[PDB]
Amino acid sequence: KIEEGKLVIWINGDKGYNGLAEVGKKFEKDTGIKVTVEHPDKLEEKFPQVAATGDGPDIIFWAHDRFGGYAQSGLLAEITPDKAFQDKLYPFTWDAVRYNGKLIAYPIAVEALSLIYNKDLLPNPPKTWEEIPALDKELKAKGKSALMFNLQEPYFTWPLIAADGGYAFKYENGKYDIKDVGVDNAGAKAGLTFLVDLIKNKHMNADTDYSIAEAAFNKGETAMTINGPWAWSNIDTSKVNYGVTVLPTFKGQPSKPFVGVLSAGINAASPNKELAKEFLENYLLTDEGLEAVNKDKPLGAVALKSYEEELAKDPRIAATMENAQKGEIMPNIPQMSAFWYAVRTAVINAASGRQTVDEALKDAQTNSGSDITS
Amino acid sequence: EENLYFQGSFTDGQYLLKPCLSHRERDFYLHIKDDKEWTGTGIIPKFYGVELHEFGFGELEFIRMENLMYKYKRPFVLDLKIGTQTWDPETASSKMKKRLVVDSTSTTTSLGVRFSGMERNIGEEKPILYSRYLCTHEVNTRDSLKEYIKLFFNDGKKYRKELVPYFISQLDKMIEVMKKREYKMFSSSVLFVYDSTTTLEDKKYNCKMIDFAHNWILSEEECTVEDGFLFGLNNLKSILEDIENEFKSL
Repeated sequence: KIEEGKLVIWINGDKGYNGLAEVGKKFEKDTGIKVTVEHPDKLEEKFPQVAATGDGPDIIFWAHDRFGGYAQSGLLAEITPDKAFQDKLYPFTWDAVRYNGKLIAYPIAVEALSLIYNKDLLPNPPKTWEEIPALDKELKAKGKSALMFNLQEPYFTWPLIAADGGYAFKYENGKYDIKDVGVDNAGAKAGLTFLVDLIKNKHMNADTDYSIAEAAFNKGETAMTINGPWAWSNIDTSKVNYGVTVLPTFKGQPSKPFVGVLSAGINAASPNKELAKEFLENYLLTDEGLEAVNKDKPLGAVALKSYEEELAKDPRIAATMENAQKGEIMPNIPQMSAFWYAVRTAVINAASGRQTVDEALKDAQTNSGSDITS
Repeated sequence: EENLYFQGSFTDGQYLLKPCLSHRERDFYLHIKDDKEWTGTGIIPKFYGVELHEFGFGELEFIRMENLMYKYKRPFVLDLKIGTQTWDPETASSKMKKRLVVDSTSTTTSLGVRFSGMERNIGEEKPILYSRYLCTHEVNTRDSLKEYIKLFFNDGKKYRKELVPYFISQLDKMIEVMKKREYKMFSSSVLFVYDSTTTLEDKKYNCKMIDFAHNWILSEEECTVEDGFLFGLNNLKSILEDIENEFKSL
């Protein structure tokens, strides 16, 4: 029961929703079409529930991984940007919004982990993971640590695990092969082994989580952390002199973070699809549209080339895009939930010492292929 | 039922997370969690509790169970489905015809036990898997079932005849509990496992009743149809006794 002749947009409360509303007011001034931006609690849960009825927002904003499940249930309309429009956004961002061969959302922002370092403690941060043990030794003697980051969540630990050849599902032929999982190959074992040795050798603590690591870095206790652009404003409040840079290499190969793409999908039940396309292509995805949003709450890096080129004068943004391009788009397929469970479990079990790396990743291989259709 | 026991299950070190397809299995483990005849006798896997887990479509219910093959290097696995029928009062009429066929063409009707799948890890090769579908043509007599059970005890080099007494002792314990006729169990199994690297110093073998998705708690609910469970256990024991005698010449 979506009302015709208006646009209702759903976006999360930590985004620049007042900025997006200003873009909505500009749209209303030109078209006479009222745009209402809302930020309800747990909208990512509400949307699939409410959209199944055939009601809810015309446009929904969320990370692209979640939109695959939405498109599986047929809740998202196929978008129709012409060739000219597609050329305005970075090619890899379009790969992130493709599901069953069709485009199902407009890319808005690009997020990826980077190495965040304290310039005062470490003006020349390490280029390799291999030099961190020696660096920690030096820093401990001065009363600090080298590196603290969230070890509890595989999103944060995966970039090292994937570096020397680990992967989630083989991508080729425009398709993910869910029977070909790369969590238990030589590369994944090498990466996880290095991570566990860091703990064995007292350079990291197995129990370090998001909150502990963030507090420590922002208080000047540790020289480095690994985090995304969402974390920068807390560091800004802390008065630590920090930089953001390329992740360290492992065995001469780049760390490979998963790339998240904030995307705007169109409700398949919306009777305002043409209105939504005009809004998204010609109002939001312009320098002026993204600026309005960015001014309210920063987007980090963006998919729109023209505006990204302005933002990338900030080296933290340049770093984010660099790491993103060395990483991999996060797969959007249902089986990713099994993969995430698998890697989470394996890292905790290996890091705790109750399983060896080989034992833990053997179970990860099995778990990744578990038949999650209940 | 159609629902293979390990399908959708997760491994977490010494635990498995087993998805709840209905409440019957969960309710059974909760019902016996304080009963010594079940929990102190080593005849079912240890139960640790119910847990909710999100897998990208909403929270699913799982029960946390003992992983019977924890740290097994070369696993050997045999699943035998127990009972004289594998349907119950809740079985869909659309699925009834097939159950009736398979129950009679397999050894289910005649023995109350049938072959349900096997895995053998026979050195450094990929595992050899033996499908449940063998039961309706290749393992459809007492003699062939006995031969396939002997193959389970064949580690690739020798028959592990020293393990057979353990399996008989386990069946005896199951018989003693099931004599009380407090439950009806349809399509449940006895799982046989060992690690071929097992030694006297590191014992790695197990025999457990599993898969209680069609268990009826007779004190709480009526079920008039017979399961033939005790009949199945007795026939399985008889086969193991025959194997023990046949292995004496080794």
